[PDB]
Amino acid sequence: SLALSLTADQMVSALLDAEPPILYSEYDPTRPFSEASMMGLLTNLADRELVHMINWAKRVPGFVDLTLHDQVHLLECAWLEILMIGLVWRSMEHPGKLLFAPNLLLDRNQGKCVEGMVEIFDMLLATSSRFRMMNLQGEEFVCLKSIILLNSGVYTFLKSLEKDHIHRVLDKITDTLIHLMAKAGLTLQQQHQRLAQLLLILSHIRHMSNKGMEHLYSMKCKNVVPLSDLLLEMLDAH
Amino acid sequence: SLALSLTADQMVSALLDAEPPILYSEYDPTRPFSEASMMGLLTNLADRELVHMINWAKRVPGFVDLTLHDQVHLLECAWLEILMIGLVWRSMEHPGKLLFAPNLLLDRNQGKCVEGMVEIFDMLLATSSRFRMMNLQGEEFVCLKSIILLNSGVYTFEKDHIHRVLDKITDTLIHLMAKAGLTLQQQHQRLAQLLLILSHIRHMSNKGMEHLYSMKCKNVVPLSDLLLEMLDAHR
Amino acid sequence: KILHRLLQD
Amino acid sequence: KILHRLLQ
Ligand SMILES: C[C@]12CCc3c(ccc4cc(O)ccc34)[C@@H]1CC[C@@]2(C)O
Ligand SMILES: C[C@]12CCc3c(ccc4cc(O)ccc34)[C@@H]1CC[C@@]2(C)O
Repeated sequence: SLALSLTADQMVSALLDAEPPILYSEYDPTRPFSEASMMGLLTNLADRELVHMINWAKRVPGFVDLTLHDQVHLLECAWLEILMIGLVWRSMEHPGKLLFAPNLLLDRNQGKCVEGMVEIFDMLLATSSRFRMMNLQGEEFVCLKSIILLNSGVYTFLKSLEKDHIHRVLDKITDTLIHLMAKAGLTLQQQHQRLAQLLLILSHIRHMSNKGMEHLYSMKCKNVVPLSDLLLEMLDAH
Repeated sequence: SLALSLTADQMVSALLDAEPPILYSEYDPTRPFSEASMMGLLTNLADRELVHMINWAKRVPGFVDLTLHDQVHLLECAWLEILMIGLVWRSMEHPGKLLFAPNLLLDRNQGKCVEGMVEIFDMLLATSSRFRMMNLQGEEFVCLKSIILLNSGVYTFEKDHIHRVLDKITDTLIHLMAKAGLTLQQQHQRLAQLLLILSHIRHMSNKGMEHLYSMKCKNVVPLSDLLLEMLDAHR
Repeated sequence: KILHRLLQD
Repeated sequence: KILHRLLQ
């Protein structure tokens, strides 16, 4: 596979080029929020972003080397984590706010519109502030987002656990993160310390995803919003 | 402080010395399991282990520096992850089985004794297999368990001190790998491999918490006051 | 399965 | 909470 042959510079370039666009909400900015309409806006946005995510994933070096069945599992596992890390990245320069879309920038008080959502907002905001205090770089962000894609469902390939290829690609992204930090002038010690700091945030992103999934399921089970067939299938996977 | 002046060797010694005891189950092996008896044994074990967990936490360098309230929050967040990493470690050399206690070693299929439990067993077993694959060392394990305690709840809060201590544990892990003869590239790769497993442990804890809450509601068995409070902290 | 279809197209 | 007392 050419992915394992890529240099670190080439891996980063590949990742950066695969980046999906920043989509807009269909928020009608002169009409009032309800729990239902806010949930509608957020899930409508997620649905459109999902199409772009699928096409992004195909461009993550080594992903199309995987079987189609494995590709499905990884995306089913990680989709909300991936949406969330994107959100937290977008929201970095907006302290106290979540930039779901350029035309949908919400504070925690607006989060209270939807029952159970403010707790999730608070976790996202805390992650964004952590990214901000760490001065997360875009090149680091794309590595982290790819790690989530490859890692989150890699230990549920069962009923004995099976995938060396995925792990080799993950190892390559580790090499790339270290390369990035070395090139940025971090000392050898700072390199391993920052590597751990960034990977530990992925534990928090998993937590948020788990909580968000239970939240979304709750909204669907209360008939608050109709979810797209895609979103229903992605949600059903959990 | 004091944890911040510890050497890597001293950090390892400290964490090894702080290890809690391996408890036994009250399991009577002459009687077949029921859903009720199985959950009973498992939750009784968890309750007893929790008491020793508190003692261990107090011995994790840096933990005692935090306010009582911060200590409470970290343990409330991390307790099931901590029990689970313990279980996965104990079960390493028992492929296909989960060594809850030396006298309670359960096969995958015994997970089906309890509604919804086999899926959680499958995740725990997969984690144990991964540890086995990686030849996880005892010294690495105690570092990882301490990282879980300090990291899991740190973002739902003091914080700078926790991050300084976390950095020292990372330093410790790298030190162990260097001592083991790993190249720089191998050290970084292995550090990442280990830390990514913590994402799966978090996932398992969240699923486990949902399962335990459902078993509480079904009222299969009664949970202890402590367990009930530790469970209620997540909702 | 929609995901399956999108991954092929 | 019981955890509170145990820590003490
Ligand atoms: C799932 C979620 C609504 C939508 C949503 C969430 C989180 C991050 C998102 C990031 C995006 O780029 C788009 C949508 C996101 C919410 C978590 C909980 C719930 C149901 O409100
Ligand atoms: C929470 C749990 C029952 C008990 C349990 C679990 C997992 C790991 C444990 C490790 C221990 O050292 C002691 C108990 C454990 C189970 C997860 C789900 C449930 C309710 O069966």
